[PDB]
Amino acid sequence: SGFRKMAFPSGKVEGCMVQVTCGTTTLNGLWLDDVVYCPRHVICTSEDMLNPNYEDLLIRKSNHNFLVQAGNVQLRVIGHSMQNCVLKLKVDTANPKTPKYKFVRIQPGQTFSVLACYNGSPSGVYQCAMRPNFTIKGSFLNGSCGSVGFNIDYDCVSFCYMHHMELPTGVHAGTDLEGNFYGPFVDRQTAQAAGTDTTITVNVLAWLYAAVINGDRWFLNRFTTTLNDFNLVAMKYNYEPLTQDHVDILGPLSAQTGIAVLDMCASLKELLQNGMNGRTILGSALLEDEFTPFDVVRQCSGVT
Amino acid sequence: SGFRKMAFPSGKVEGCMVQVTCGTTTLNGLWLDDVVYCPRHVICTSEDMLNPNYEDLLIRKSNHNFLVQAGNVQLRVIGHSMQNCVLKLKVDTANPKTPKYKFVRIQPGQTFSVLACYNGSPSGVYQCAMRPNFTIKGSFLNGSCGSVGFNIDYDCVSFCYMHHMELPTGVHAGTDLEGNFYGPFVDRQTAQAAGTDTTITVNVLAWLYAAVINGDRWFLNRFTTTLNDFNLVAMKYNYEPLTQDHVDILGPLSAQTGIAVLDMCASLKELLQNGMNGRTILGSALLEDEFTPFDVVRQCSGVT
Ligand SMILES: Cc1ccncc1-n1ccn(-c2cccc(Cl)c2)c1=O
Ligand SMILES: Cc1ccncc1-n1ccn(-c2cccc(Cl)c2)c1=O
Repeated sequence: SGFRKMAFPSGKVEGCMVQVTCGTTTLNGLWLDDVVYCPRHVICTSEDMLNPNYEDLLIRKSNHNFLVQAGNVQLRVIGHSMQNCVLKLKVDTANPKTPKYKFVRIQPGQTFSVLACYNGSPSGVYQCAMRPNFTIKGSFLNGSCGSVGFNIDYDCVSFCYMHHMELPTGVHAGTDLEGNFYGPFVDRQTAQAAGTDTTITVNVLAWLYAAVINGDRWFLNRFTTTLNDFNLVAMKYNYEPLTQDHVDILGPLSAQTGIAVLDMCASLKELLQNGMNGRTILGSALLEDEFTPFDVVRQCSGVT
Repeated sequence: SGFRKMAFPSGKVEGCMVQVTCGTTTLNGLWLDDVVYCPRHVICTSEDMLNPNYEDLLIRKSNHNFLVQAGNVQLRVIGHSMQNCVLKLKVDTANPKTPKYKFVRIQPGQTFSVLACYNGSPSGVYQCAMRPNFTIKGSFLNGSCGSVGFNIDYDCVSFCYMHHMELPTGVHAGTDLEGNFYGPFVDRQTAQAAGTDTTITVNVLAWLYAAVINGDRWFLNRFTTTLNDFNLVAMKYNYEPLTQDHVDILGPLSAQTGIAVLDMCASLKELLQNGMNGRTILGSALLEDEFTPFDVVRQCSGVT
């Protein structure tokens, strides 16, 4: 019993972190096999931050200008290339600690763990969701660029995020491991609209099922609703519209608890319309949307 | 910017986790040097759970009855001893992945990371506080016993907790690494009073400083208070009395923000008396007490 915002064990990712320095900028890199991946803005100086011409900036750099250090040992760079917003530095040594891994592009509403790093050294690990507007609400300071987000399925690490930027609003933006930004963002020091965010409805319902499993049940009521009626409420409260695909993904939780998905939607409708009345659910005084239905099943069943 | 409930990177601890089986019970062990530490209740069966005679139960076991497996490899047990509520199994091989470590007894109100494990395999990592009543509100299922809590200072892991029990109330209890329970608990399947808990005042103040540093400032007011006046409010709201020692530990945060500790106490007094009025602080709709002043400084300065 108990339900916590749990991150994946970070060990397999810690063994991939390196420091990358180019000129006067230092950030983190991810060393997998004989390639080090890092944000391309490592080649920038302050003057070329408002609108860097990355192609021109990279043309002034040679393999020997990319200083890559894995703890105390220096890696020899034998190639460099830019793919979208990431640099790929080919090194002469494959990382002996490379885990089984994949590069994935996650969907908005999905969750992942972040290993925050500075100077190639791990600082901490936390779980978060990719917002529907493709930003993340992380904890990142200057020097954290190149820190990565990931999920782990048994012995395989699926890398889904690399940190690049803090928007002027204090929220974070980054790319997949092929250097493609999530959302409309560009790697420039400019104000950029993130767009309307919404609450991840399917996740809030999953967390309400986690609450019932762990004994917080005060929010269960005598009511039911329909997808149409619930979606009118979701529209009013800036929640993502619930679809049959979301209802289907909540199937295992509905089967485990015996609470029909539309019945849980009626409880969520009442909490949206009436608030929590000074009460808490799983130690939270707001409706939590950073646990997917898969997260709830995993945590409630002890998957390792 | 951004503030998250961050856990320490778990890698150094993952390399110490082993599975321990005795008879029909399997739980986790911590392999440091040539010793494996695990909860002594691994030697129990269901019949002897209400009140086990651990001395008698252990007398029926020999070194060869303790099956210790580190991933796929079996460790040879050459000795066994019970120290308080923990068993120490001496093995013939020192763990090659033993980090620099210490065993510490943490104080109530201090925080630590937990690496939840099942069958010797890491499942997830989360940060929590040792409650003032010496319980933890964790996320643990059957099989998680032997999972440990720790802090990391550079390359040294300070192990402070080993999980033993879930009380009938769903909260958790465990020991230091010498097998001494935190709190009044005993390792028996019996209802046990945990005692009145309180909110960790110094931590809530630290988190309010973290909020101001990250831009959430709506709760700052034109008022001040005294330790005496604030403590009358803390008494009414079941908060720990604030002392000069707590004020002194908040010194760095008060210096960084320019907000006098008693001025922040006046903001906390107003939030206690008036509530949040439907607003949030660092994404929370309640007053958070799981960040120590040290945690706030570390996260706000990027310590690795
Ligand atoms: C200062 C900071 C804090 C947290 N995460 C990231 C940062 N951070 C460090 C550099 N950049 C940056 C901003 C815009 C464009 C480009 Cl190419 C880089 C940034 O946002
Ligand atoms: C079932 C469970 C779930 C989460 N954490 C722990 C457990 N859990 C597994 C065994 N015990 C136990 C209870 C009382 C006394 C003793 Cl010696 C052992 C327990 O509490």
